[PDB]
Amino acid sequence: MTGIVKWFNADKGFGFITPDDGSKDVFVHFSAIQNDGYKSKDEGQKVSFTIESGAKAPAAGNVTSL
Amino acid sequence: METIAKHRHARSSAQKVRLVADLIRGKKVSQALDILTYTNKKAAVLVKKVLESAIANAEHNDGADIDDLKVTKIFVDEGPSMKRIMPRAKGRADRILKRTSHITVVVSDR
Amino acid sequence: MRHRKSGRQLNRNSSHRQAMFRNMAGSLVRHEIIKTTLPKAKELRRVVEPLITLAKTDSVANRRLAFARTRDNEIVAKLFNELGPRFASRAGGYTRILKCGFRAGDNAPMAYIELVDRS
Amino acid sequence: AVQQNKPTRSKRGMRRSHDALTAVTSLSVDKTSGEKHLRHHITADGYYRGRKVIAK
Amino acid sequence: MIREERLLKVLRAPHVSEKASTAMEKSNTIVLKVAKDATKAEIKAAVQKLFEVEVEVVNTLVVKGKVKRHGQRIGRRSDWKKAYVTLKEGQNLD
Amino acid sequence: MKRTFQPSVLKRNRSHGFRARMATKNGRQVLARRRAKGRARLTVSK
RNA sequence: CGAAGGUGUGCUGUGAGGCAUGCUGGAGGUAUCAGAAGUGCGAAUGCUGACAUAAGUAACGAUAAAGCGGGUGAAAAGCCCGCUCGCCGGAAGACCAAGGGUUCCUGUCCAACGUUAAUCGGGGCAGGGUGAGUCGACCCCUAAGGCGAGGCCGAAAGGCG
RNA sequence: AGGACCGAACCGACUAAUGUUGAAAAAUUAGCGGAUGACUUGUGGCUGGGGGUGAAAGGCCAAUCAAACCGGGAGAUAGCU
Ligand SMILES: [Mg+2]
Ligand SMILES: [Mg+2]
Ligand SMILES: [Mg+2]
Ligand SMILES: [Mg+2]
Ligand SMILES: [Mg+2]
Ligand SMILES: [Mg+2]
Ligand SMILES: [Mg+2]
Ligand SMILES: [Mg+2]
Ligand SMILES: [Mg+2]
Ligand SMILES: [Mg+2]
Ligand SMILES: [Mg+2]
Ligand SMILES: [Mg+2]
Ligand SMILES: [Mg+2]
Ligand SMILES: [Mg+2]
Ligand SMILES: [Mg+2]
Ligand SMILES: [Mg+2]
Ligand SMILES: [Mg+2]
Ligand SMILES: [Mg+2]
Ligand SMILES: [Mg+2]
Ligand SMILES: [Mg+2]
Ligand SMILES: [Mg+2]
Ligand SMILES: [Mg+2]
Ligand SMILES: [Mg+2]
Ligand SMILES: [Mg+2]
Ligand SMILES: [Mg+2]
Ligand SMILES: [Mg+2]
Ligand SMILES: [Mg+2]
Ligand SMILES: [Mg+2]
Ligand SMILES: [Mg+2]
Ligand SMILES: [Mg+2]
Ligand SMILES: [Mg+2]
Ligand SMILES: [Mg+2]
Ligand SMILES: [Mg+2]
Ligand SMILES: [Mg+2]
Ligand SMILES: [Mg+2]
Ligand SMILES: [Mg+2]
Ligand SMILES: [Mg+2]
Ligand SMILES: [Mg+2]
Ligand SMILES: [Mg+2]
Ligand SMILES: [Mg+2]
Ligand SMILES: [Mg+2]
Ligand SMILES: [Mg+2]
Ligand SMILES: [Mg+2]
Repeated sequence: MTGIVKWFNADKGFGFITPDDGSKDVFVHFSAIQNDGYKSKDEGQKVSFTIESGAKAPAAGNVTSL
Repeated sequence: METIAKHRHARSSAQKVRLVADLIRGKKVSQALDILTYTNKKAAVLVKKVLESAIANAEHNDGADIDDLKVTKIFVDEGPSMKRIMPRAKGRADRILKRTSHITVVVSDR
Repeated sequence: MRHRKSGRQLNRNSSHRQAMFRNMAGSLVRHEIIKTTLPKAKELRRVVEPLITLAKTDSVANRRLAFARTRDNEIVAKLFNELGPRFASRAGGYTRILKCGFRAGDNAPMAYIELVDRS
Repeated sequence: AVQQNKPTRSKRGMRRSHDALTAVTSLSVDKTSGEKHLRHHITADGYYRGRKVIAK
Repeated sequence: MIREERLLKVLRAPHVSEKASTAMEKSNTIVLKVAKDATKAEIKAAVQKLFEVEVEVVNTLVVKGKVKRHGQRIGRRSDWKKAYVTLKEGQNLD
Repeated sequence: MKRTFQPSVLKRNRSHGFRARMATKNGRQVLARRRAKGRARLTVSK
């Protein structure tokens, strides 16, 4: 709304607004936040999840191995 | 005198855009704009807005006559791929790719 | 296979098709021109044009039939008071399909279907 | 149900050989307004085969 | 007797708002931003002394601070306290 | 399904909170390890 | 008056290699003879990052269902208004506790998010909003149980009370 | 009256189909058993790893159990790949 007012003049009701904070490279920054956040996650996920693969084991690999 | 217009970081696949870009290679711009007008793909909206920008740049900055203009070079490059995580079953994660493009339209009197 | 058959399924069940063409026929009688898809317009001709041929003979029974088909007394009144004598001489073909391009959301081929004696 | 060797870019191009789009051949021209449209479609202004079928 | 120095440090600012203007013109109630540790008796004594005006009742509420993001760094604004001070009828204030 | 984390702040603070750590000897060693490592949130306690 | 590095070319040596030079690059490099090594990678279901492939394929998350007119807008299957249709109705309605913690309301924006578009949004940005002697907590009271002055016990820590 | 009967809530999980890179790291649909009792549920509490608890299947103890998890001894050892 006000980019980032370095400060907002209430004397009148305007604002001096320098920072690119909220710019599209800031938007790429939040993209990065979520980016590497999810990546760490993805890794830990396929870590803690893909465990219970039956891999033919519970009913076919079993009978094979006998 | 060649005139370039680019839509960098085009939010679209290069494969999906090259289908449209192969329709207007070497054509007159009035024919390429009518083809892109009556092509129903989204990439036709992108490459039409780029061809219109190349026409206006050739007219303003270069004095080129519009009836003599011709799409001499057009090519789509791969852009940066933003990457998102889509969850699948059993806790498995897949990293989808959200492709971008760099559309380039070169128009000239040649 | 679809040998010698008729009627479009339109990815709907039978009650949805019947209620959709009942609404669309009432909207076409109400406004005399609508913009829908070309398949729905082509299947709508087989709904609206029998209502007008029914509306050419203003009886109480035919008012009740048109009410059982449309379920709108305003539509039945416009059918028997205006479009009956308006189309009293035409041997069918009471409407017109005008293809109007492609819908932006799904590239669906759209069409304007209007009555003939509109303008 | 999955490959055993990586298919080449040659096979990829040969599979995409038929995925090319067909451009529209010729745009029909309205006889009254003189503007171009699809054959058997109405114009953007609402003309078709001369008459103004719908205002806008 | 509440000390005058505390009474000078209790009140922070008037609160401008559509609700504050409505309560001011209808219920004759001003809306003040006050110090967070300030109680109702300290507020009633401060308005009755520093403005020399008759307070009927004081209702208070605590405003929780919002969570903002300057750029991409997260941050949280301060909790502040809000007082609805109902003046008696006939009393007037700038 | 019913998953293993059904939160309750009272039980969270009685089990893992500050005074529950400071009560015993080994719990005080937990807070000494987190200060040496430099944790921002030293405990659960809000 | 163009270093390292990168990219070519030409020449040369039995080889690991070497030399010259064009372009880029724009500030360091280093002979010889000795010395010391984190000294040479294609493989280790090697580690980290990037990019392919399958492939523009599968899928787009309950088979409760949508149709039209008008509006806004750069643009409307999805937004708003309206008329119809359908669904729940011991719930798919309403009120709370626990839990979350501003997701509430208004204005504005559409990059990202939303499994499509989006003018819309629990999204971004700014502002506003929660008012109690009686509601609840706090508070008085205790249960299971916990802690526990002294105390008893125990190498110490500590255990019980 | 009833560890009585039929049957919703509620608790459970006998059969089939689907699904098996799922809507879901155990579920949905159609049926199914108990349903005033050795019932079920909320909140809080207690029992700690060769230990608990167990109408007893080596079952359960945070998606982990013929001895949990975390850190450390620790670069255990590996006549093996
Ligand atoms: Mg899951
Ligand atoms: Mg036929
Ligand atoms: Mg379909
Ligand atoms: Mg039926
Ligand atoms: Mg092989
Ligand atoms: Mg193909
Ligand atoms: Mg209060
Ligand atoms: Mg040079
Ligand atoms: Mg070099
Ligand atoms: Mg060089
Ligand atoms: Mg150096
Ligand atoms: Mg080495
Ligand atoms: Mg080797
Ligand atoms: Mg390797
Ligand atoms: Mg592909
Ligand atoms: Mg295939
Ligand atoms: Mg297929
Ligand atoms: Mg499909
Ligand atoms: Mg859906
Ligand atoms: Mg509409
Ligand atoms: Mg819809
Ligand atoms: Mg509506
Ligand atoms: Mg119903
Ligand atoms: Mg019912
Ligand atoms: Mg927020
Ligand atoms: Mg809202
Ligand atoms: Mg957009
Ligand atoms: Mg989108
Ligand atoms: Mg929001
Ligand atoms: Mg009390
Ligand atoms: Mg007490
Ligand atoms: Mg006691
Ligand atoms: Mg003692
Ligand atoms: Mg004790
Ligand atoms: Mg019984
Ligand atoms: Mg069942
Ligand atoms: Mg029973
Ligand atoms: Mg056994
Ligand atoms: Mg377990
Ligand atoms: Mg053990
Ligand atoms: Mg053991
Ligand atoms: Mg050792
Ligand atoms: Mg080892």
